[PDB]
Amino acid sequence: GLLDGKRILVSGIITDSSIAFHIARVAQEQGAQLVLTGFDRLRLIQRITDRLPAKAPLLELDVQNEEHLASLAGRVTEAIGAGNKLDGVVHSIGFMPQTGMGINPFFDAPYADVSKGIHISAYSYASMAKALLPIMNPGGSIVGMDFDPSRAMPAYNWMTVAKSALESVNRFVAREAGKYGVRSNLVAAGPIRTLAMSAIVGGALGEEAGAQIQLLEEGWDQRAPIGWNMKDATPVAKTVCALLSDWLPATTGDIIYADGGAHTQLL
Amino acid sequence: GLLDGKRILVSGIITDSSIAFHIARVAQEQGAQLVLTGFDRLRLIQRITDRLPAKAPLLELDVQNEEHLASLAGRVTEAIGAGNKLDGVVHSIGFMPQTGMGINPFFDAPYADVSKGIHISAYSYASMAKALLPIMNPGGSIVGMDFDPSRAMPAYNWMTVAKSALESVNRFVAREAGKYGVRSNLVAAGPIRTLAMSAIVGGALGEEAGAQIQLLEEGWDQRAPIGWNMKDATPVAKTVCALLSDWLPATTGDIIYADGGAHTQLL
Amino acid sequence: GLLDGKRILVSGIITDSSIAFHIARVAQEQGAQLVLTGFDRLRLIQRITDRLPAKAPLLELDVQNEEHLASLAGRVTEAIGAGNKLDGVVHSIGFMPQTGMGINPFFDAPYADVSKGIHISAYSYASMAKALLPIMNPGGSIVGMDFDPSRAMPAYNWMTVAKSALESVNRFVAREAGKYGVRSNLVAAGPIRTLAMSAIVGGALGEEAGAQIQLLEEGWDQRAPIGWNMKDATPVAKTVCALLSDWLPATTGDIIYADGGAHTQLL
Amino acid sequence: GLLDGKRILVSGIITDSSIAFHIARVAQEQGAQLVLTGFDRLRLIQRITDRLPAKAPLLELDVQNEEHLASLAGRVTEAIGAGNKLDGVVHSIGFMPQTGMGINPFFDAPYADVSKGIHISAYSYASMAKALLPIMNPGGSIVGMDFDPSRAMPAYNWMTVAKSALESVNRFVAREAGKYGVRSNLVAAGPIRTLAMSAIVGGALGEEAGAQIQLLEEGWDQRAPIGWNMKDATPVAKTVCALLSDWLPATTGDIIYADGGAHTQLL
Ligand SMILES: NC(=O)c1ccc[n+]([C@@H]2O[C@H](COP(=O)([O-])OP(=O)(O)OC[C@H]3O[C@@H](n4cnc5c(N)ncnc54)[C@H](O)[C@@H]3O)[C@@H](O)[C@H]2O)c1
Ligand SMILES: NC(=O)c1ccc[n+]([C@@H]2O[C@H](COP(=O)([O-])OP(=O)(O)OC[C@H]3O[C@@H](n4cnc5c(N)ncnc54)[C@H](O)[C@@H]3O)[C@@H](O)[C@H]2O)c1
Ligand SMILES: NC(=O)c1ccc[n+]([C@@H]2O[C@H](COP(=O)([O-])OP(=O)(O)OC[C@H]3O[C@@H](n4cnc5c(N)ncnc54)[C@H](O)[C@@H]3O)[C@@H](O)[C@H]2O)c1
Ligand SMILES: NC(=O)c1ccc[n+]([C@@H]2O[C@H](COP(=O)([O-])OP(=O)(O)OC[C@H]3O[C@@H](n4cnc5c(N)ncnc54)[C@H](O)[C@@H]3O)[C@@H](O)[C@H]2O)c1
Ligand SMILES: O=C(O)c1ccccc1C(=O)c1ccc(Cl)c([N+](=O)[O-])c1
Ligand SMILES: O=C(O)c1ccccc1C(=O)c1ccc(Cl)c([N+](=O)[O-])c1
Ligand SMILES: O=C(O)c1ccccc1C(=O)c1ccc(Cl)c([N+](=O)[O-])c1
Ligand SMILES: O=C(O)c1ccccc1C(=O)c1ccc(Cl)c([N+](=O)[O-])c1
Repeated sequence: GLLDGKRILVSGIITDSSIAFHIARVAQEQGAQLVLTGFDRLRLIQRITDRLPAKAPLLELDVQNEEHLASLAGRVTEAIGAGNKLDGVVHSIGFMPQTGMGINPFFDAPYADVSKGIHISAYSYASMAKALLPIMNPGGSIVGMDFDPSRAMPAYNWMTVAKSALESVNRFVAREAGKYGVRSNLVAAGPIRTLAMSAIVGGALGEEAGAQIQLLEEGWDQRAPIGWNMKDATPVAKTVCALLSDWLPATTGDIIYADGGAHTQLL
Repeated sequence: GLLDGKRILVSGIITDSSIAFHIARVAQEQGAQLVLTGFDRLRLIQRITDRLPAKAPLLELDVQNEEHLASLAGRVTEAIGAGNKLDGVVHSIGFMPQTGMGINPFFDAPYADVSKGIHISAYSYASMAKALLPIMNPGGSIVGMDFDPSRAMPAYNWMTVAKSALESVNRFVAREAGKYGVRSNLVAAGPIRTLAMSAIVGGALGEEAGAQIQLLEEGWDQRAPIGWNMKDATPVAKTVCALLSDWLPATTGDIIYADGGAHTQLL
Repeated sequence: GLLDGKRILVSGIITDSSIAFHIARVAQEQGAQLVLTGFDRLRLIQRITDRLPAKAPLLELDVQNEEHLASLAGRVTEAIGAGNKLDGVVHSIGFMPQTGMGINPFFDAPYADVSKGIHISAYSYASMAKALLPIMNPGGSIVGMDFDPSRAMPAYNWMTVAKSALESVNRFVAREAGKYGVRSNLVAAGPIRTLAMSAIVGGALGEEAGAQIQLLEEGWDQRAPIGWNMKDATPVAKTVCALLSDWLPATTGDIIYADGGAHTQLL
Repeated sequence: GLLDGKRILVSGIITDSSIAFHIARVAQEQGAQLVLTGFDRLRLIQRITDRLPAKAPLLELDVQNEEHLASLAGRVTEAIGAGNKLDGVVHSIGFMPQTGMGINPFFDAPYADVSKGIHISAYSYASMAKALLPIMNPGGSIVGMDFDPSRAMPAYNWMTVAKSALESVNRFVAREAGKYGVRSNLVAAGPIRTLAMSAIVGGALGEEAGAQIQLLEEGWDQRAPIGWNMKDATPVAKTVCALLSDWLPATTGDIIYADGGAHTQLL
């Protein structure tokens, strides 16, 4: 197994189409022992993660809750056993209020909404690293999820801004994590048909926003030299496991693109 | 004059070493008629701007104040006369609480502090565009100030993250401004010895943070193929005026580097 | 005039749709005194440049001819008068044999053809700087023409590779030019309907290559927040003059995008 | 083994400090069956590769020799057996005449020398892909070696330009390779003390060029959040094997940085 013997925390499962669900499944297939964290609907999340190939302890973590973060390391150590540390951490968390995405005009998003989205989607990457680095082994790996924000696009709006912030946060987290012998990187994935994404294409955030996201998805597969299957998160999950493994040992502060090569092609 | 007949709003003057003070001076030398905006210390700012080559109306603008922003367009129109519109807008505004910069550990900045810094330094670029685009002429220009955040560095810490967000905001503001025939761009300047910068090098944010910023400044002049004079903001001011003029008419959503060429050289 | 009193060499005119023809016209409108260089068809080029607003001496320059390059500085000094130096140099030169572009498979371009294209399109930027820097004034400006090669695209093929090389060459030319007080930069233009470009869209390099270039042009105007008019080279010419002026005095080794903002937008 | 059962061609071994020697060693440790290619000194190369953990057939390949390239696929098939195809190809080849590197002035490199360096270092990546893609399996991987050329630097000079060209070539090779189900990527490594590199630091290309390269190496380890050991090529070799494996299945046309994170940090 690629991750045999490694102890890895995976955040961000909410449904069986969550990117983090497939990260967790592939990691377990590769021998990793997992600790899961979930937000708000913990009964639902437990029922979802019962379908993973192996049982895993589930801990509550709202990344806006300073008490959850202050206790997180101790709860993880209780789950994996005293004297054991984590080898990996997966941040697979995002949120932006509806005013910050969709046909809702970019200029009409109130800052309270934008600030909440940047808190959950970018600042919390630093929050989780702060909480967990003291219980991570040298040679460890922190990985977060990205959507390439280097160019503007329709509908993503303030979530794009939050991803630009996250990429910057990742480069500073790498500075801190390096003191522990730990790497920090992001995986920039192409579009994946999660439940939230399927709802947006169906028009949950306005019709023309849904139309624009559908055109974005089509252009992605067209641009990708090896194609892009938005219905299959496994290539993204394998890329996250590659970063969690010992096989990218000199990469940190960086972004790995699991997007079919689409960002390397103009058309 | 490069800006003869143009009506341009300039924010961000606080002392005579403010980058915006030199933007305003050069713009007036080139024939522009200015409206100035200032924050908090308006008595001080009026006394500072009395030294500009021409008189200019001074309006109060705290970019965190929704009432200031909601009234801004009407107060500008009163200042320049009904039936007149702006040709240019300069955003030269930044702030990050001390916990977000310096020797203060990156992980120890509370989100309330970071969110305030991102509000003032990044979100407000969209706020000012929202307020002022309805009173801007086609062919107009919005310019904001940037410090290249594409790589992490010592001490800049969460202000770097705010600049990463600002660059993303600029690309979305360009989308909105294009509907008005208006361009939006940032000038990424090299380090300039403002009062705040001089204080930081003197150790106001911790000794080793000051030591690191001094080493950053020295490397900048070394890297720049034409050199870099941190005591001279005029090259930055001229670059802002170039973007405010009609001579970069096909550039928008973009970043112009007024840094001596330092970002193009590794060493 | 933006360029009043400046002495500027402009290469690359071959027809009245040449980007360099419009660079020269705008520069003369702004008070510059020009020296022109032309390749192979000097009778044709003289007849074309007779239509510029002012007379200008025309010198022969094949950038693959070491004798033309070794004599160029002396011929320029003869044209502008002893004791006079150049303030500006415009490189607006490109060529790639047909095997290196179009439907002709990327793998089938022989290296002899590719090497000729890289010689004319990239190496010659260093050749011209070597020849002309000894007769350039401090504060001078060298500008070359670019087409953004950061992503692959259909048909451009090995010309894309040549532009990637040119961007690298520009950063090294900036190092050398800085010793003379001279800046070096590229303007990355959007697509312009030159005679060669019109022929390619008409299918001169294969039908599907023409189809792909037409789709590229359409997407460009769609992406550009201020639009893009491929029939109008004046915005590109003005951007070149901006770099030749004193108004971007701290930019070197760099690329200015005169593309409507298209490269800042995904769709 | 990470590469169990895979058949992989590895070019570029010349001494036991060659990056390709360590790529080959790690690949064999991970279960790959290798075919090696070598240039000019095949007796020497055979003696060097006798020290690899497993025997491997050695084929002659001068990438400037069209006859070597036209016969390469048939010689590989003979070596691995009819009906067998390659799963991986490693391009680890570079050369630039001395006039193109070191204290030798950038402007003094003759184009014949530069063209030879671009032939060997960049064009040959397309040449090898053209020769070998017809005998590669779907799911295969082509990997080449890069040194980040996005900024100019002392001494690397025209080799930097060749790497800029190589990055562009890689994006076009990805387009062709995708038709075969094959990925193409580069690994941008930090500095490694090969025999050639040790000689350059010792002054083989001029004293100040050696001084500048030594300062470059020191800054690299300083910048890298996890450090950088120029005496240890194993982290680079493991990264190449990661790309040769099935664990980065949605990455193509891309660059993976095995540099300690140095390129993500300003200082
Ligand atoms: N689906 C795509 O197209 C795509 C593409 C690239 C990147 N990503 C990224 O992957 C991450 C989310 O992935 P997803 O697509 O699997 O969607 P998802 O809805 O399945 O996952 C979002 C997760 O964020 C978690 N979350 C929200 N608020 C939280 C909080 N206060 N505390 C803790 N967790 C919280 C949700 O509970 C949920 O588990 C995000 O970073 C997203 O941007 C998604
Ligand atoms: N000095 C440098 O080295 C440097 C380099 C690159 C970019 N910049 C950028 O230039 C901008 C600030 O420039 P400066 O260096 O001239 O420093 P400065 O201290 O002279 O200007 C900062 C300005 O921000 C304004 N400001 C702060 N809070 C505000 C609010 N709530 N509402 C309105 N205005 C507010 C201040 O009043 C002040 O006028 C910033 O965007 C800064 O990041 C500076
Ligand atoms: N037209 C576009 O879409 C576009 C877009 C961006 C950049 N550019 C760039 O602008 C430059 C060429 O511009 P153009 O579009 O105006 O086409 P053009 O055909 O009008 O100009 C090409 C010029 O290259 C010159 N040239 C060719 N070989 C030469 C040699 N051996 N010595 C000296 N000169 C030689 C030609 O004589 C001709 O004057 C090129 O660098 C091109 O890549 C063009
Ligand atoms: N050593 C470093 O610091 C470093 C860093 C990043 C990337 N790289 C890259 O790794 C590759 C070379 O690696 P190295 O550092 O292991 O040096 P090396 O001297 O050990 O390898 C160079 C290889 O190029 C081969 N070669 C030269 N001409 C050839 C030809 N005509 N045909 C076939 N092969 C030819 C040599 O025979 C030799 O095997 C190059 O692409 C180099 O740029 C090196
Ligand atoms: O990114 C998120 O965290 C997110 C938050 C809420 C809803 C969906 C997403 C999401 O993953 C996403 C990915 C790509 C695109 Cl193109 C869009 N989009 O423009 O709608 C969304
Ligand atoms: O950027 C700002 O708005 C700002 C806010 C407060 C104090 C100074 C600055 C500032 O302009 C700045 C520029 C460059 C650098 Cl390197 C630093 N720094 O690291 O300290 C600061
Ligand atoms: O770039 C050149 O120098 C050039 C050489 C010969 C023919 C045309 C061009 C040219 O300018 C060009 C610009 C954009 C595009 Cl998209 C293409 N293209 O793909 O065909 C060509
Ligand atoms: O890159 C090559 O192929 C190469 C060719 C000949 C000699 C050494 C190298 C080489 O690998 C290299 C790597 C980094 C640096 Cl910084 C330098 N350098 O500036 O001398 C060389």
